[PDB]
Amino acid sequence: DEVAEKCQKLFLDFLEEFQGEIKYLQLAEELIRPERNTLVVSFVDLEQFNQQLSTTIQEEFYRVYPYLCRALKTFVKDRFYVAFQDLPTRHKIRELTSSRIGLLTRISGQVVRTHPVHPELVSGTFLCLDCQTVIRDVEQQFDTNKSRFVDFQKVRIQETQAELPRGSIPRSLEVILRAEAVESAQAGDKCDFTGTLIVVPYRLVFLACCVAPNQMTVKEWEKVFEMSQDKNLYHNLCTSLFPTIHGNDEVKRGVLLMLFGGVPKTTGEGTSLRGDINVCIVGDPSTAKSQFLKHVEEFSPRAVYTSGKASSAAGLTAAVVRDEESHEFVIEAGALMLADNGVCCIDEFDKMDVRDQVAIHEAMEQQTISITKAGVKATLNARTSILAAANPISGHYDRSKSLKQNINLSAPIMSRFDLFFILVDECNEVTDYAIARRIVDLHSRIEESIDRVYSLDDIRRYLLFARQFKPKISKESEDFIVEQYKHLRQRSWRI
Amino acid sequence: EWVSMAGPRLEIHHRFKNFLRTHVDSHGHNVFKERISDMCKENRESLVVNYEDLAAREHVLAYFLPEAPAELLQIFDEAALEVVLAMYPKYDRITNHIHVRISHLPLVEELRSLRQLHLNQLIRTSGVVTSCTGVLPQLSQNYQRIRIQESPGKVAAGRLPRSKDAILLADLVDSCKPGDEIELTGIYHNNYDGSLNTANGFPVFATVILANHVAKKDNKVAVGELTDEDVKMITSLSKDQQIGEKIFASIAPSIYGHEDIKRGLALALFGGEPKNPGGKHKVRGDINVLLCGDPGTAKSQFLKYIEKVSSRAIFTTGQGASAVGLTAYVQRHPVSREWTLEAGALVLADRGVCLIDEFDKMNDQDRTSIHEAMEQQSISISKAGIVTSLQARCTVIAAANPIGGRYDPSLTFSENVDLTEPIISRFDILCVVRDTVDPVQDEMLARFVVGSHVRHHPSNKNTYGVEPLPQEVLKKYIIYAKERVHPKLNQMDQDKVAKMYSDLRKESMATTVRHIESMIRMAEAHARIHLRDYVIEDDVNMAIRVMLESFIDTQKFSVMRSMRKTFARYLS
Amino acid sequence: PYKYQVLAEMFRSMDTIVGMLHNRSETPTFAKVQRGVQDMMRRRFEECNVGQIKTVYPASYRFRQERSVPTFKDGTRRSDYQLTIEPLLEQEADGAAPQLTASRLLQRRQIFSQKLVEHVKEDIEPAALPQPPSQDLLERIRAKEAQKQLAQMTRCPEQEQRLQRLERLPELARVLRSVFVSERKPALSMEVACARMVGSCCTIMSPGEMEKHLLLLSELLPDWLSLHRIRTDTYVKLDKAADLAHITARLAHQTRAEE
Ligand SMILES: Nc1ncnc2c1ncn2[C@@H]1O[C@H](COP(=O)(O)OP(=O)(O)OP(O)(O)=S)[C@@H](O)[C@H]1O
Ligand SMILES: Nc1ncnc2c1ncn2[C@@H]1O[C@H](COP(=O)(O)OP(=O)(O)OP(O)(O)=S)[C@@H](O)[C@H]1O
Ligand SMILES: [Mg+2]
Ligand SMILES: [Mg+2]
Repeated sequence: DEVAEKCQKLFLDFLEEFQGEIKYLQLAEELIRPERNTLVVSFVDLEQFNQQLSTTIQEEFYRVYPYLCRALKTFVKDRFYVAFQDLPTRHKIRELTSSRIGLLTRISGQVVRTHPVHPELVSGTFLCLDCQTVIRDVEQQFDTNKSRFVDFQKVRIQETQAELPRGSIPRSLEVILRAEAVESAQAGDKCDFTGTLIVVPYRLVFLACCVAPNQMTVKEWEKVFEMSQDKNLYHNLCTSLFPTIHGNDEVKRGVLLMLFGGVPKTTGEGTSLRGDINVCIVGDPSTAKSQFLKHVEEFSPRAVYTSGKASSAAGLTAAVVRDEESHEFVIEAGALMLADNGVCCIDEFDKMDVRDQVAIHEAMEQQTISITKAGVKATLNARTSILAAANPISGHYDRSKSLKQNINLSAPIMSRFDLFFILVDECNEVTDYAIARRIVDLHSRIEESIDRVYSLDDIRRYLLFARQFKPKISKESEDFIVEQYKHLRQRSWRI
Repeated sequence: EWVSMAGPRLEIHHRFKNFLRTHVDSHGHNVFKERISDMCKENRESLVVNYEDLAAREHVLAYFLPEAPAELLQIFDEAALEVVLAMYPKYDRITNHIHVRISHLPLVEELRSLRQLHLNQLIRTSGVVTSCTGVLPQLSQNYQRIRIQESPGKVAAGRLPRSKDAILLADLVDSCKPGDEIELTGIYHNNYDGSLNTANGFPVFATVILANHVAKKDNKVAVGELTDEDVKMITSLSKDQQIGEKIFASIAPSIYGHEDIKRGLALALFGGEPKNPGGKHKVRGDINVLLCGDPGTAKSQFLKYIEKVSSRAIFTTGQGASAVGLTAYVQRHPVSREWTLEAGALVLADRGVCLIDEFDKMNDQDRTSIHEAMEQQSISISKAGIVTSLQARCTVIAAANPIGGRYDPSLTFSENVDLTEPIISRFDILCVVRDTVDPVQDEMLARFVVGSHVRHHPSNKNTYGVEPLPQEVLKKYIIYAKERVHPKLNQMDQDKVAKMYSDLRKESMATTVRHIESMIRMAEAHARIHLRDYVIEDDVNMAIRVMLESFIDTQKFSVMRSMRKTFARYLS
Repeated sequence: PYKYQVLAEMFRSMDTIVGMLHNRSETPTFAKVQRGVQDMMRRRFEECNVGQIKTVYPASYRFRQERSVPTFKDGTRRSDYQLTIEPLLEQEADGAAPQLTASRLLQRRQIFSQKLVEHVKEDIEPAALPQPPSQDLLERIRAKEAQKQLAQMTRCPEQEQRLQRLERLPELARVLRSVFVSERKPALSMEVACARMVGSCCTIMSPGEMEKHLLLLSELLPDWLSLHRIRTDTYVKLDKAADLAHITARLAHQTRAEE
């Protein structure tokens, strides 16, 4: 292939002339290190240096990759594998078709299963048993001492929830990792893999090379700065986050606070203190019990929604299922572990059986879930914030009975919610007028009846910027908290 | 390749013969002649040679052994065989082949650390045995195939335990049992398997270790690894008159108050001395602790701290623990399809500690299997035509919440907890924790909690009045006390305990032998705390005090006042 | 001396560990060397004694601070510096890679002992190891200022919005080019192109904003980028051979002019 040799020469040119310091000289020198055998090359540098080479590599990656490896070996020997990063285009798993075979693309998914590291024989030195002829450098079409082996890892990935179209089963894909890409991915993580779609006998498999998990523009940064100095920022955010909901602003403040969340702390004894907030809303019907769940689900991309009775114990935390091909037992993820570092919303929490809530118990407080079933022993992180919605017994708050008799929930469950709001409906003419006018205005004037102080994207950016700070507690705050807790505890839902 | 040369090969063989017939220990004794005489007396088929002495004497042999294991080991086996024939010509009649075993390899590697570079090299590894096959004959020999998983204590949280295959020949056959922690020195070879190649779609070699030496990982190795500075620090701590106070205060610094619970848990952790009087009945030397608590008392925090401290620890939850999961079960192997035993949580908890959370959620059917392991510390599995016995010497700490979420002081302890009487009887220490509204105690709790919160910020990163010990120092003290002390009860006044037990019978029928046994092993553990070869009666007094406190804590309010009045002599 | 004897013994242990790590193509880290020495001699190992060795015979090793050292599944972050040690060996004339043979080991321990004897003939200070890198009047003045600022902002807001968008046009344009590089197509619809750009842009934006930005690009720079109205849709065509640097310069000039 003449074009392959041209690509090799052009890659040598890029390695030898890219710059006032050549970025890749130190990387090539470190490639001499035995633990380092893959080179990471930015795609943007390749495309800016020249465009014909960039297009050729993006189009015939499988065709020229061994020539790229040969170029790397030649460049290093003058004084090994090639990895690429920062491809500007993201693609969906449902987009993977046969027309894209051999193209350098990066795919986003979630790792669900992992397999141990295996040696893969690349070039084998074969000894003939008839004439004792040694055949060296035999490539494999998919003497151990003199042959070459490369570390291998197999990964099974699943479609992301956001990209999943309604009513569709999330397809799974097999990913092959080699050399430094081995063991760089962990089960339950979301990753973008850069590589190609190869043809296995047929079968569809992705060969990957890399994994994925101050510089902001001036105007966005200045908008964030300006809105950070607002004196009425709290109320403005509360109003903008729920423009169509009338009253009940305490619930708005609570959900905003749990969106912000606290800081987790780990003691010297290794014990982890939960830095999250769990919220329970219980109320008579016709209130806004659900709408908050939908708003927080649509706003936060890391939100998961679920119903009460339709969810089983296995579906919430995790399940143990036997794998068909491996003839062993593996773990299928539940909703809680998929909602990691996010928010999980449960509707009609009362209808859930006690057998399910007792399973929730561990993830509620210890923030982790442990499984000891059928010879499978594991612990998994469940760092989630739970928002639960429910109604009182018989659907109506009966004032003829005590407050405790009006909630059919266990004592620890009542204890483990930070905020517990109870909503009571009353017949007032002014409230009726306000509710009716708001509803009819929304029904008639859909868009012109919305006044948002800040954009939803702006709120998201501000929240992302704010969540990384870790404030310190002052001594004045310390003794104020001490005295406030004194007064509060000196007076069902025990404190 | 260079070793395969005939000249150097033969010369090294004779040099190894001279090493066998010439080495002198520090005491002037030719050790290998005593070893070979012992082997001849025992009619064994293997010889054990220390790698350290060989490295000290012949550096070239120590360099060659990890690099060319199979050929050099075969040559050494031949040399040992001919040395035996020259020394004991008749020994050919009892054995035809003798194998050389290499022990104490300096390089120890983990199952996770196995790569391509270690292929066909002698490696030392550590782990726990999970399943084993039977003795299989070969048309060459004895065969054993075993499956080894990583030790659960060494495995970090959130990551599955990996498993490997191991092969034992002749003498090494049946030298280990499932659930036994062992270290191995063996060759990391690769095997050709076409099924893996077809499944994965590319050439894959299943790496299987051929072990040369097997050594069960008793705590003797841990004792050997101890630095003499650790021993001197432990001894200096032992002479302190307030060693007990600081030891108790060193547990759960982040939790305020609750002296009795930490006292009982430490006393159970140090453990008693298991005994086998006559080999007819076995008296357990283990303490089973039950913790019944009102919500909000940080029971899970105590369990987590115990999980972290213990060298060997397994954590289980109530809902996720089935009867099959906790115990070993029989399964058909997916490849070879012979019946195999997979160890449960308790089996892997042997010599370690097992924690049960929300024990009140246990199904009664799952509860039934527990009593056998609790009473006898051994499990007999009779399934699918296979009857086996496995060791279950473990210390069990169980947590529980009263029915209804609140402990009623007007009822008996049996009524408040949904557990049968035998289960409670198997437990040695019972601790109930209640919630009281005390303003001064509330102030203390709030102040301590906020102080701990301030201390342990990542940016920033007692009742007895004694300074807590460092965690590493406490762990080293625990290990040394577990592995050195064996107290003797030669100075106990039987009349006092007999009268106390008669009073206990009177006041229990007004409202057993295993209670006496629990108190005895409690006194033994308290003596072990002070590193005393003989038990002083102060240990007995403290054990009586804490046992009486635990007993009165389980009674109704209308009678505990009378019990305290009657037993004010001992509680004071 | 006894301290010098301990120094020589641990130097021998260090040399053995370094040779074992280096002969199998493995990078010698400080933690592995410390673990090996502690197992071999049952004694504490620390950087002060390494600095003492460097003071005694500095030619033994080269000490470096390095990153990107694979520590297996130990949970170690990448930003953690690691102190690596490289043995300093004379290159043989045979062309083979130098290896710490037992002869070289004996030579090194003999030279270390000779240096110790020379020091006696004359504690050792450790060498510096490479460290890792009225109220009414005020209210009326405020009201006057607010009225003046309101009169200032009576100018059409869109005048600044375009300016805002003018700062966003270049970068997005780059992405657009890559999009047409990726799709192997001469022209694309508004919907698919906007969806892909949003899915690849660094900023979360609405499809309508992308459409308005595309319209602004078409109106400012028609020669590069063309729009064709077909049936019920508008399609986008671009010239892929144009130099991006000159176009970026033109966009910067246009933004400056609009300022
Ligand atoms: N304050 C309010 N502002 C605007 N609409 C409201 C308000 N309160 C009630 N509504 C309307 O009433 C509906 C009832 O809200 P939902 O949360 O769906 O019902 P619910 O109270 O959760 O009862 P369940 O749990 O579904 S049986 C809302 O979807 C709104 O259309
Ligand atoms: N006495 C205490 N001193 C200090 N912190 C405490 C104390 N009691 C509770 N806490 C804190 O409360 C947190 C939650 O307590 P938990 O362990 O969940 O309560 P619990 O007693 O175990 O009852 P359950 O099992 O959760 S129903 C702990 O992680 C501690 O931080
Ligand atoms: Mg609802
Ligand atoms: Mg708890």
